[PDB]
Amino acid sequence: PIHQAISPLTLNAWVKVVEEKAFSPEVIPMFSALSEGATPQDLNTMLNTVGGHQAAMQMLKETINEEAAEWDRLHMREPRGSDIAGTTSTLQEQIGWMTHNPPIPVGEIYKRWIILGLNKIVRMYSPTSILDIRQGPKEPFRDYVDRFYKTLRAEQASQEVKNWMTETLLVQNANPDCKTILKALGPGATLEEMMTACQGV
Amino acid sequence: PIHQAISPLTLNAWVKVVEEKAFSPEVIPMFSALSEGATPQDLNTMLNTVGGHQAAMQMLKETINEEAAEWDRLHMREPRGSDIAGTTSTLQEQIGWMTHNPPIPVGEIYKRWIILGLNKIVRMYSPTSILDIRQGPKEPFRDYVDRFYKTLRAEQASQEVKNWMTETLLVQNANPDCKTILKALGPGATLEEMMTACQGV
Amino acid sequence: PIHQAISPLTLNAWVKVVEEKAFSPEVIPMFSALSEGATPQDLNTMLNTVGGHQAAMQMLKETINEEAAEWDRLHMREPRGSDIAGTTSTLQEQIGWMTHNPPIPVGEIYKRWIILGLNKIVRMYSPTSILDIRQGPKEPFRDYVDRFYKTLRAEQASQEVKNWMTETLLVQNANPDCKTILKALGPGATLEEMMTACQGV
Amino acid sequence: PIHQAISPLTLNAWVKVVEEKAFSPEVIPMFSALSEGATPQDLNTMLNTVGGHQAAMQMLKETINEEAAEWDRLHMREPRGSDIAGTTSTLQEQIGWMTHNPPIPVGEIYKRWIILGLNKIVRMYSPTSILDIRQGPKEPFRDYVDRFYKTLRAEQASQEVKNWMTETLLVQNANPDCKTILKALGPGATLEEMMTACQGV
Amino acid sequence: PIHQAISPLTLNAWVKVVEEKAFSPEVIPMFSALSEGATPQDLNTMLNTVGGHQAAMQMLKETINEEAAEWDRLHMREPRGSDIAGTTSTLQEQIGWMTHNPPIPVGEIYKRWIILGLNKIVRMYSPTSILDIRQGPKEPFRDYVDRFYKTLRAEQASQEVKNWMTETLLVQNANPDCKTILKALGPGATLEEMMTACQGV
Amino acid sequence: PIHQAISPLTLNAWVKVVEEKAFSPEVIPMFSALSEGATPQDLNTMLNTVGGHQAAMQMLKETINEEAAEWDRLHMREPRGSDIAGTTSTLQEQIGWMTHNPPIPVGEIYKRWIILGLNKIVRMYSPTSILDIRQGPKEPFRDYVDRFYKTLRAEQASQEVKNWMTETLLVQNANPDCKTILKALGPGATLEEMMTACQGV
Repeated sequence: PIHQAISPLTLNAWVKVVEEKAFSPEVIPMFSALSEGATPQDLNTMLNTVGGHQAAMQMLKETINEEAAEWDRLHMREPRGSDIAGTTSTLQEQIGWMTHNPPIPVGEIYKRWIILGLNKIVRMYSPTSILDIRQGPKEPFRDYVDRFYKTLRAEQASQEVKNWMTETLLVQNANPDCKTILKALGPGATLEEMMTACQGV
Repeated sequence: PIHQAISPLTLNAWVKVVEEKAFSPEVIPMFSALSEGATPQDLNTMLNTVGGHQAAMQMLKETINEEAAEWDRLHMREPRGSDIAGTTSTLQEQIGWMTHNPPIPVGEIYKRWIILGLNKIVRMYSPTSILDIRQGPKEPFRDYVDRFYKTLRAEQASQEVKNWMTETLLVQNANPDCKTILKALGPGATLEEMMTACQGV
Repeated sequence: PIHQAISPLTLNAWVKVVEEKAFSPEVIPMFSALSEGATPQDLNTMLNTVGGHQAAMQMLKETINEEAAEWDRLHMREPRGSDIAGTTSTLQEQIGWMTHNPPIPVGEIYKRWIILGLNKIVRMYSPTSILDIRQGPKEPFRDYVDRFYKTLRAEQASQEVKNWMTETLLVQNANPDCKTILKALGPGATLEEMMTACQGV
Repeated sequence: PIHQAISPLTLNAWVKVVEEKAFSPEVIPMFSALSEGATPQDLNTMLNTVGGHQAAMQMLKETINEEAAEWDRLHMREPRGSDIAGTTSTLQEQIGWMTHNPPIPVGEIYKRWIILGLNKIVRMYSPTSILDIRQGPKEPFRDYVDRFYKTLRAEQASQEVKNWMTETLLVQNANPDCKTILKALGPGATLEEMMTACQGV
Repeated sequence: PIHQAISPLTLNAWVKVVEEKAFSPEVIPMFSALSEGATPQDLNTMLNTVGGHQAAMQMLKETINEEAAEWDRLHMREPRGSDIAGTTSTLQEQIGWMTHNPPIPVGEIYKRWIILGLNKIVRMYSPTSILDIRQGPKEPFRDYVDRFYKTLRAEQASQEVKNWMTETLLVQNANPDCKTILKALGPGATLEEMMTACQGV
Repeated sequence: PIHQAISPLTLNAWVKVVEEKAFSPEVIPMFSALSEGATPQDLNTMLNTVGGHQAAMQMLKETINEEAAEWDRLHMREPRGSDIAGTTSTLQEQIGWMTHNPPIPVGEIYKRWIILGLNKIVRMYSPTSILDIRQGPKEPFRDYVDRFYKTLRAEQASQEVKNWMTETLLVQNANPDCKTILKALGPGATLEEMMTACQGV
């Protein structure tokens, strides 16, 4: 990235993460950490290298096409949608644009589109919905909380709904004894206080 | 590549990929990502190192000979076919040509020929044809789509035929229940909509 | 860190340590050794990458919110709490602040907050309390001391209480024979003297 | 090589290749790719490090002696055979010669001699001769071609004989059905055409 | 060390050595080879990272306290004991002292103290004393010598006592036949002569 | 070496080779390839790190003492034996001597002494003598030659004796059939000719 060719120690890491972690919600920060300040011709190389999950990678290409069309409708030379995707642009043109004054972050825009696509694909790949997660009969409370939040991390929503869900839904799905202990704890109890009060059981 | 010798951490990676991934359609982007801005005398070293699959590597040499003959018929000194292949050229001559003003991308041309050869060899190595891929009796729809597109990726064709194949052939090979659900969904349904509507079954 | 992107050889190491060592008390120095002189936008990348233990990572985010609120109440432009956390700041603004004269160590402050959060989370994750650790019937004294101190390392307290605990509590929980040998050794005996006197048994 | 000492990441790779791949015909390009622009005092270090196969490495030393004697008979100071082999020369003398104007490629000459020796040793290590390779009763044609060419790669001969062997001998050793299909295909059929016509069986 | 942060490829190596080799007498040279010209704030990071063996690492801290107290009693600004240990000093102060003219080797002093502590801890961790090592009934003489010297390496003593022990004690503990052969060899026999004379048995 | 500290990627390689390869005759070139242009204070670090084989490493120290005494008897300031060994010299003095004009290769001398010691130790560690190596009843001739030369490599002797041994002793120990075939081949037969004539059996 920003010129020098992308090192094989990065492509192998990206391929290995996608192969092993599947599309768990932690793939998105890994993608944004591996490719920093990269031209679109590097994200394309980073995306085509993924061996399996071609059906879920075409869906990411559909999303790229939609965003490119929206930018093209909205709008050196003018950067159009097919130029942001890096499929109708030369390496010299992109590097000159990224080093121009003022610079146009074509790579940054493509990275943002990929992040949107990855958010949507991971959202679909979530196994089950939050309302289906229920506390087990004999299960440590730390395990239950660390499963509930892992499920909630995949879904994305506005802070008002999520804040309501974390505060109230969590205490609703507990077993009778844990529900009584949470109720006895009372309102305004932070997560640490809830877990440390109910850690004995 | 562009002068410095190619690092062993790249030859080992290229050999290991070809040995393990065989000629799955993801080998082509890996080849184009490992060797960037490389002289033809580096692609030759990257090709001879492949241990097995010598029959499919001679076919890549036949394709190189055909393309070299076509360029020689079409046409410092003049770059002929035997000079593009790097077998009748000196390292000093190639480096001088690649640093000359204007530069002649002899390495780029050889890389393009190898990409054409790799496309043809992978096309032959595809196990079965698209029309043979049929949905199973009890099989998740995501699995079926991610097998159908993996098979379709190997074949290369014009966008008009492929667009027709992806839109219509996919809905033709489904089982009666999935075919009914797809038909009830109606025209203009994108891939994400099809999969999310039929994900319940 | 301090500009250049964080190498993947560091993110993989941090993820692997947290995955394997869990939250044993040695994670805190590992975290402070991996990220030196790093902008807050690097600690965020280092924290989001952790796959599991999301419940214990949200608690670290609650602690970050509390510390950010306290700083905001206490107080280029003024660095507020949401700016220290790196969620409402640009990379250019942070780098300029960290290279400004005089420099404001926003990254250092965030690192200190994370260290406080990590201390609290590890303190909670300690399996059992010191008073529950008792010497076994037939157990080497070195093993007993190296289990007692490992348990005591997780708990953090003022030096006066800890000095009292190490000097007196250690000799209180021994078996009758080891208690007699420690008493025969007498006051002012350092740890090495205690272990080398009682190493025979 | 060209001054800096040879990195251990190269000696380990060379030792591991020779240990694992034995003397398969792909060792020669690996040797020519690992040591580029290297002084003779580096090839000697790269040759002595090989643990096993000392009998086949002495034969490479016999070949070096023969070539050195021929050069000595044929012919700063004059580079003689014992000087090309690097056993009677100082590092300063070799580096000065390799940086002199005009430079004498003593390292290149030694590398060429080693390549000749390696060609001869691999030729001897070939398991069986081409005429012994016969198509099996029930064997895929791709497997047969990829075994026939692997055997033919070890033997080295003039292009006229090899071209005759590849065109005619290949179609002679086939089974009756494959021989009939090849004959029905007719003259001028390239390797790809032969394999794709007979791939069905 | 001497400014740049310590690479993770060194902390992992140090942790892995201490975890695997335990406190065998070869840990001391490994510690002195990993950290060269390092500030005290790097040795502290290298010491806290050790996961297990906390009891034997507190003893190393007791030794550090003793040496720091002795230096403080013995004695920019004056470097006191709590300043040598790096717990009451800033990174800027230490770097300035280590780059000052004349430079004060605070890091070197801390390294020497750690070496003294490591010598003492390894001395305690030695399994058995030299006088307990006896030659077996049917045991190769090379094995016996290579066990005797490994035990003697852990103990540290003045050269006069050790020279007496190596010359005389070694020949005292042999079996009757080996004792007769050693006696027949006579005085002034070096170790190589003893082993090569008695290697037949 | 020549100033910068020795990388841990070299110490680990040296320790791993000595641990695995034991003292096979290929350890000597590995030692001379790992440490090039190194000060004596680096060879000492490279020697002390070896975990096992302390008996055979003390013998290398005895040899160092003998060579140091001989140099001291034979003879900035004068480099004496205890100064060549690096045990009574400062790093500044050695670096200044190695960068002085004219430079004194104290490191080179120590390296040569270690090579002499390693030759002697490997010579002792050879399992059996050449005269004990006999051809088996049913054994491939290549295997026999590659065992005979491996044994002969450990022993070091003048070229006149070794040339006599390779030419005549090799043909003396063969079985009757191979002895007849070698005799029928006649005088002046090189190793390759002998092996290729007798390779059929």
